[PDB]
Amino acid sequence: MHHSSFQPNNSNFQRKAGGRLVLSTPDVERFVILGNYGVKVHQGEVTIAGATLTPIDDVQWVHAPHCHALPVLRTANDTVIELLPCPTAQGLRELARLNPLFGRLWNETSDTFQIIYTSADAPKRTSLRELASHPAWNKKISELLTSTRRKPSPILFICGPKSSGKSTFGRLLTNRLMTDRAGHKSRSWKPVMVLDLDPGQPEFSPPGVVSLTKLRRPNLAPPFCHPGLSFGNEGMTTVRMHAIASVTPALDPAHFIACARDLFAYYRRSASQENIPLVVNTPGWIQGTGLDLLAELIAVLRPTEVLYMSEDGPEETVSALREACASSSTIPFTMLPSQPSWTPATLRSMAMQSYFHLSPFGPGCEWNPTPLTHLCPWRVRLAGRPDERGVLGIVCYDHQYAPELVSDAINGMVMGLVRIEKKEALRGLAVPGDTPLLPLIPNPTGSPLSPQYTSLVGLVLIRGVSLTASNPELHLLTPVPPSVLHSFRGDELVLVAGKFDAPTWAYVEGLYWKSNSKDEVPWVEMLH
Amino acid sequence: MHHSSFQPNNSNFQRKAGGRLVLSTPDVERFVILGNYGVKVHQGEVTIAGATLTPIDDVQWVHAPHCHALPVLRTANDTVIELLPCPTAQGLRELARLNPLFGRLWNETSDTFQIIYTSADAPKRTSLRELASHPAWNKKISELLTSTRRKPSPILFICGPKSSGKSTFGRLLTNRLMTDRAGHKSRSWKPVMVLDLDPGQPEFSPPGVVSLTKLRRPNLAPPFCHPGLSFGNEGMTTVRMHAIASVTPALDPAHFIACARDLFAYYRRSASQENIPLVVNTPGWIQGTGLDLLAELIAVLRPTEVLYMSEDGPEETVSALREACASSSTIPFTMLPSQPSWTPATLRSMAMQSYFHLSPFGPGCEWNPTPLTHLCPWRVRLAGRPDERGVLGIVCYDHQYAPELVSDAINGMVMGLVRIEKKEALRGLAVPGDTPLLPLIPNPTGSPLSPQYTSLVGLVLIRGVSLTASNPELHLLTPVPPSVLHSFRGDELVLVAGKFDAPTWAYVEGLYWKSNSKDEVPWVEMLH
Amino acid sequence: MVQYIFTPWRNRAELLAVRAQFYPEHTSFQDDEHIRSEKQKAVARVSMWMQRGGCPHMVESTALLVAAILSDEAQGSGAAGGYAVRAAYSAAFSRFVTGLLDSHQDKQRKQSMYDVAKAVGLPAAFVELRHQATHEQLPSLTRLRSAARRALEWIWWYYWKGLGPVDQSGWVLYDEKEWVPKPIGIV
Amino acid sequence: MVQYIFTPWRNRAELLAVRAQFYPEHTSFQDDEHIRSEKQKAVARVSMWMQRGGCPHMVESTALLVAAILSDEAQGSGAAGGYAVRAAYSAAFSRFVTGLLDSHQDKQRKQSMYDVAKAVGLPAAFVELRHQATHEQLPSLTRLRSAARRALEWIWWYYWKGLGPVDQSGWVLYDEKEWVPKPIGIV
Ligand SMILES: Nc1ncnc2c1ncn2[C@@H]1O[C@H](COP(=O)(O)OP(=O)(O)OP(O)(O)=S)[C@@H](O)[C@H]1O
Ligand SMILES: Nc1ncnc2c1ncn2[C@@H]1O[C@H](COP(=O)(O)OP(=O)(O)OP(O)(O)=S)[C@@H](O)[C@H]1O
Ligand SMILES: [Mg+2]
Ligand SMILES: [Mg+2]
Repeated sequence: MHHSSFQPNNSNFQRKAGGRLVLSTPDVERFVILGNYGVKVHQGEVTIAGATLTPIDDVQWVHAPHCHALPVLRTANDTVIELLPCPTAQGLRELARLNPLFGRLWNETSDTFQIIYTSADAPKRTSLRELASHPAWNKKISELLTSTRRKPSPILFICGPKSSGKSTFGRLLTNRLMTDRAGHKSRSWKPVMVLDLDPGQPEFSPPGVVSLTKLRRPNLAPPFCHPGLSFGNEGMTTVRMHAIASVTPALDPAHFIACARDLFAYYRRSASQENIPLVVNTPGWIQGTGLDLLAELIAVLRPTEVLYMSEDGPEETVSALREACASSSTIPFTMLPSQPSWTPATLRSMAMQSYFHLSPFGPGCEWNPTPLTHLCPWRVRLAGRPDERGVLGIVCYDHQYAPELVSDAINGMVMGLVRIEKKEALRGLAVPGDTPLLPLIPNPTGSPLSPQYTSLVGLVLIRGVSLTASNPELHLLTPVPPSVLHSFRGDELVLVAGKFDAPTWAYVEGLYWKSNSKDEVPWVEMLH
Repeated sequence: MHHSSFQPNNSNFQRKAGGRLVLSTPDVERFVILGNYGVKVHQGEVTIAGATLTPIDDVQWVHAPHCHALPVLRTANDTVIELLPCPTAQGLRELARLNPLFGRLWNETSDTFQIIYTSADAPKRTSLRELASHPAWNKKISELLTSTRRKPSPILFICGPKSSGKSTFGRLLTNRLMTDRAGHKSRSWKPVMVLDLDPGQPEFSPPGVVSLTKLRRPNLAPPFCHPGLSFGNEGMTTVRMHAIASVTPALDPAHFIACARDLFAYYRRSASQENIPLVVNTPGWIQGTGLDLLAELIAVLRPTEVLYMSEDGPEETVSALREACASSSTIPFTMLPSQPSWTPATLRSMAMQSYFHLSPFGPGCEWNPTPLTHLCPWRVRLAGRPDERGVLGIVCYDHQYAPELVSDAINGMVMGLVRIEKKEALRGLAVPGDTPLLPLIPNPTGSPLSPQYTSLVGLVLIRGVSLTASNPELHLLTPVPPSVLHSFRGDELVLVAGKFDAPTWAYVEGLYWKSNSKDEVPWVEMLH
Repeated sequence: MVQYIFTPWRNRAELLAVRAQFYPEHTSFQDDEHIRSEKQKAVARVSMWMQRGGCPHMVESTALLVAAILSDEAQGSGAAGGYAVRAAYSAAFSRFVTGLLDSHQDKQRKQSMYDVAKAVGLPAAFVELRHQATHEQLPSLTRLRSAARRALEWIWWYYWKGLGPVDQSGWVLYDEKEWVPKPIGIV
Repeated sequence: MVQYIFTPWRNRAELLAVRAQFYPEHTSFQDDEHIRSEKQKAVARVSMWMQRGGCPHMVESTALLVAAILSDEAQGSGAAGGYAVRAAYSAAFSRFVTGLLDSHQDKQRKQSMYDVAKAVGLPAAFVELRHQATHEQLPSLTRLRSAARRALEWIWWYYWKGLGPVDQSGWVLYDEKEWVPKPIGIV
């Protein structure tokens, strides 16, 4: 039953029961599956996008967005699978009413997931790629894996020119290293840490933030399907983040490298006990300042192996990289192939928008489909005392401002709550005093707050400042749960406002919701 | 006797007597003649570089520099000529001891002029061009000439892209219009006025000066063989000059056009009585501001005929020119051919250097071969009263200066004595008062002195300023005869210091003379 | 509903106000003082907009030119020595010309700067000055003064005139009972 | 006797003196005052040399950079508003880089800016900044400050250190009897 060819292949008896699909396949059979679905193998072995699943494994929720390369499921001999429907996905689905971009990104049918056959099961006016592993890539991964198993905790530095497959390859490495279970009479799933140093288009983080993440379960989902993680079992937790308020680090190399050091430090500490490999992916530069940064990064981190995903790259960058790589006593540098729409800009924007709608708390993380406008903001005070006021002040990076401008300038943009650990941070800045005007913390220098002394507690969106008559206050909305927010005394909490690329989606969102479900909106000009 | 071929042709009996050459030629015979020589035809008709000479004509001194196109002498039937030696040329010759550039520019023999034959009479390590008139050029000239004779005083506006033959053609026009003597039973030589609006590489003027000249005799000599003319029969006199202190008018279009108006005005006045044509040659631009200037010039002057020496020019400039030309009711615009080393820079420099050595009185003008250093400067006072002081002050164009800088800045460069006619010139400037510092006339605006109220009295080279203890004074040297200098009361005399391109040749000149004939020279650095 | 164009100003009143401040002449010791004051504030404001993102090139160029002119005319030990001012002008000018030409260009290989310049209606003088300013010996103060002022007026007739007429108790979750859904920014 | 190279300064003492004024640090409220004063004079002097003609590109660039830096740090109602200073820096920088690269180039058709830059020994950062500064949105004040200072020091190690150690009675024709032939300039 269910016969077709060229993209999938025949299955056998597909018994639909209670909303789930029990399918038996007595031969090597590969099939694509667009949508949201949980896998729970009963007998046999299945390979899904890099992770091998067997009977003794918990259910794995897989999100397969029609945008990227849809994961392929290949089953190795006579096996029986049960495909469950995903619940939380419904909440994410409803987000299409607040921005049409999320509309054309899933199965255009009725249920949550629809199997795909020869060519006509595809949605209208849209192509449909497919994840395919080159023989080289796979073989290389095998080599690294076998070496790793007979060694300690390796560090893999992945880099290469833009749109080459750095991210995809990283995904494969992470999933396979984690789930492999070779000859040990399987094991359990060995944890894996990921260091994302890509402000441009991050992973496990909102855009404009660098971070270290700890993974327990396989990572089978794009970046915009899990941006924020429960700060502090639990699947994916976030160790530490830093706010590099740009979308191109070429605005302050010093800070960037500093951040890299601090994060790697923490990694060193935790890794030391329980052996856990670290996969780090870089932004992706080749010419100019970027190349220099890559060199310095290699020097500081001292990775076990460097993978350059180009094989036909420019001679200058390859040479430079080889020199730097060779310098740190010895470092294996190997090149691998690549392969040649949604631009990075829109993808980035989607990530950001998804983050703010994350609900403040097998599943991963629910989504709250109610527009940002309708929500109730947090009312923070501004004229108190330096210990009972709320926000200690407002710092600015790479650009100053006069007093009058600040109120209008800050309002509307995205900022970051930054918690001061040790008092050695604000040493040198003329910290405001209790005393109506915004407590702007003058910073003539321009440089950002030291990473070793301060941390990011999640981005914040401002929706209104009213500092008149006798009660200076700010109305801001964040995804951060109330629990953490209350537990900080207010004295140790500064607000950092930089670039971040203005959340244009936010303003319009209210209007879209009102129109689709069925007035002097600032900054948005309607063409009448 | 004297047989050869390909460049000249055989003569006949050449009788040398007393230093002159009497040569008879009973057939159309053409011969080149490099050097300095005076022609005085006894019987027949000879055509030399555009001017037709016959028995009833005074001796014509011809300078034929080996640099440009050597004039060819063609004789029409059985004629007898007497070639005289030039005297004053010896003085010019000696200038080679003060700058090697003037060394390789004449006949490398013994006498003043040496006839040239087939290929081997040429000097060593140097080519030897020849003036050749294209059939088109000649025919066009004939047409203009016949039209002119049956009309009043035409105005010929010659222009075209760089290195095309504008100057050469102009030379031909001037010489032929002047000397022609068609069917009138000859006549006398009809005067001709020339308006030089080319600051870059002028004619009958030093570089950086625009001027109107009146010619009686033919102009058979390059620009660096008569730069200055006896201010105020006499061959060549100068009516009026203006100091546009640059080598590219694209620094102040307003002043340039203003100057054009003033000069043309005077021309109008004098022309009105005694009918005399005017030949004007422009700098030579095609793109940018220059083209616009050319357009405006055509509008203001309203020339009878415009000659564009390109025939393959860019479509944009030709079109633009045609539009402007058409606009002034009707203006015949015709195109003519062209033809494709010493760069303009060096030629310009030679002109300038020649000017200062001019003796104070096809023959024309003697040259004084004594170096500028050895001469005795003019001692002008600076602290007097505004009527018994000498120089009224120092103005600056396109660039100001602070007080302290001025003394060092001015000294060494080339400036211009400017005589104030009507007091309406310095109206608006804070004229200094009698009272030690240089009487700098502040000019915040930047613009130059109005042309309608002031005139140039010849360039001036400064060789030393000593304003200490109690006697502020300047030591300057000029070619201007003492007669004119004394007759100006001092009150009506301002000094203008602009660009002019620093007289680098001046400093070195002393050293060259001393070495060739056989110490902390400022600005010149000797490579030791 | 693609009719959504994002701007960095709050509304049309803010945009018009800035325009007024820049050109008091057309919009209309103590008088000069006030004018200078307003111009300074206007420049500052525009700078903020630039940071915010998505700001028309013309507004930027206008700001630059006014900034230079304003700096040039300043007595009180702030006349910048002379060479500075000349640089400020050259920078603003070069940026302005480069912007205009680059924008209105075709997607062919190598069409010439002059051609594009003529097609858009930009005086060849400006283009020439641009080329000279960048490579061939930084222009004199007087030329820059003239060029700057002309540039400003030209800009006015090109862009700005088409914009209208010419006359722990520190964090309290907001009460879920007295709240009303308002858009982002308004209070 | 082709050993004649023309310079716009009077002699080596004038050239060295200017160098001293520009970089008091290596050559060596009231102290700061004096330093600022000297720097201003130095800039003015260099400007004059430029007018005179035939002046090394490096000296020009140095003057520009110092001019901008000097303007930036000026209290007393002369801080130029903010946008001006950022322009002054961008101009000086762009000129400096363009000059160096254009000079040390080959007479082939279209060799790349980066190649030449590397060959001469100029940090790729500067070239990148140049490209960005001219076209892609004028740089921030902080970046410009850093880049300018680095540029200055680099210039010092490239050019200036190789110049030495480191420790009607108004017109009277002059009397043809008491005159002695002296060169042009000296009195
Ligand atoms: N072998 C492959 N099979 C399927 N898709 C592939 C393959 N190789 C590349 N792609 C596609 O290449 C695109 C880029 O993937 P990435 O791994 O993000 O490359 P990248 O270089 O990391 O992109 P940036 O610039 O870093 S965000 C994806 O949309 C993949 O679908
Ligand atoms: N028919 C010709 N016969 C001889 N020499 C010619 C002829 N045509 C052009 N030349 C040469 O062309 C050169 C340039 O002559 P010009 O008449 O000065 O041209 P031009 O365009 O006026 O140059 P500029 O740029 O204006 S100084 C001279 O050296 C002439 O020798
Ligand atoms: Mg990627
Ligand atoms: Mg000519």
